[PDB]
Amino acid sequence: APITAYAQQTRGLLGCIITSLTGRDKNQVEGEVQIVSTATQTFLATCINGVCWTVYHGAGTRTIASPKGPVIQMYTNVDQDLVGWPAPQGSRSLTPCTCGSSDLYLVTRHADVIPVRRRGDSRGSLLSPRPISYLKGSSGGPLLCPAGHAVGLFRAAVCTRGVAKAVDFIPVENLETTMRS
Amino acid sequence: VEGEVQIVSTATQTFLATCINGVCWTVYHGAGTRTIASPKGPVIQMYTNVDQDLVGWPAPQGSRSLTPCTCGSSDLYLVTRHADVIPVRRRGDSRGSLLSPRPISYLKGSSGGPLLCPAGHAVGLFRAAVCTRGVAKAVDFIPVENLETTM
Amino acid sequence: GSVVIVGRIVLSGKPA
Amino acid sequence: KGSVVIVGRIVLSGKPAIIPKK
Ligand SMILES: *[C@@](=O)([C]([C][C]1[C][C][C]1)[N]C(=O)[C]1[C]2[C]([C]N1C(=O)[C]([N]C(=O)OC([C])([C])[C])[C]1[C][C][C][C][C]1)OC2([C])[C])C([N])=O
Ligand SMILES: [Zn+2]
Ligand SMILES: [Zn+2]
Repeated sequence: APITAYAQQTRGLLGCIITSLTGRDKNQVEGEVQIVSTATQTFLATCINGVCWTVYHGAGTRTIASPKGPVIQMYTNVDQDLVGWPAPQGSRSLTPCTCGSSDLYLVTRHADVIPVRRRGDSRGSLLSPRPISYLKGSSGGPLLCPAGHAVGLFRAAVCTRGVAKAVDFIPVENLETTMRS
Repeated sequence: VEGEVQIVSTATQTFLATCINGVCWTVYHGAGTRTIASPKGPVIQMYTNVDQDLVGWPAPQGSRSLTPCTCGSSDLYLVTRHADVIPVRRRGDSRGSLLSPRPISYLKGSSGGPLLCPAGHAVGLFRAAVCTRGVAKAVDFIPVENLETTM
Repeated sequence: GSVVIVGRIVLSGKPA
Repeated sequence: KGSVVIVGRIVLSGKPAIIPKK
């Protein structure tokens, strides 16, 4: 079966704000990727192997609102731009990519999977370029291989006059590394 | 929710339609020049192409359009009218071999359905089954490129 | 006669 | 600071399905 995804919004601005302050979220969780927001931005967090990961430059060192109040980060790596929290009760976790693979697929905040060709250990060309706006808000999102296993997490856009041609990502290896740090 | 694949039927047969890039595509061998029904009355086909066995009206209500393949993978997946996914190896522009042959009735009513690539993107439209003794071992289809030119 | 849509299929499985 | 809040989800485990009439 092919990679397919769908999005669902679980709360709006006002609920998000309250939940951010109180740190107590009691909403049910489902899925591998969680759409996440701070008071400054929205990005994504991918659950890989029981751990909910995201881009440090988005999460900073903040805690994640949970049904039991705030939850401190398990992992924090400023240099590899990673932060990890225990995967929220209810989420399903992806597993790292076995057998490398050159054909990657970026899952966006809008639940679109777009082809990406690996051009190195941390960069891939967009088979079909898209405006930077399209990629906005999907940092921390997963880069999948044809099997649905996480290869990396979206970090940066290689923009050219408002259009992203390539994308920089953090390889799953860096996760495993960050974990033993 | 919105679906990309519609399960349509004429007085004589039931088949499928796939909305790609704004148009609800299906096989000429099932619809012909028939119109698609709607709350406002019947709507005429935007395209017809007997040579390609392709026809398409404007996308219905409660539908969403598929995106054409841009990776060009040959590891396809067929979606039947029962929503089963069948992996298919692309042998050619309009040909593909099932990765596991199925009885002929397993691919029935699926004409017009989509043939997706690993990314769930449209690679083509299921045109017909190439069976042997009643076992569908391969599939025939209308690549999206044709729909892209026709439109 | 007209082609009638008798059902729909969401490829992502979205129940929402 | 405040807490990161989950405002939605993206599900990949879903598979093709025939949308129910009701
Ligand atoms: C992500 O955190 C965003 C998603 C981007 C916005 C368009 C896709 N990622 C970033 O904000 C990253 C962050 C910032 C700057 N980022 C960029 O992607 C910028 N590109 C960039 O830095 O490129 C190179 C130099 C190749 C690394 C990009 C931002 C938008 C305008 C064009 C430039 O600092 C890093 C790289 C860590 C989210 N919030 O959704
Ligand atoms: Zn893999
Ligand atoms: Zn593709």
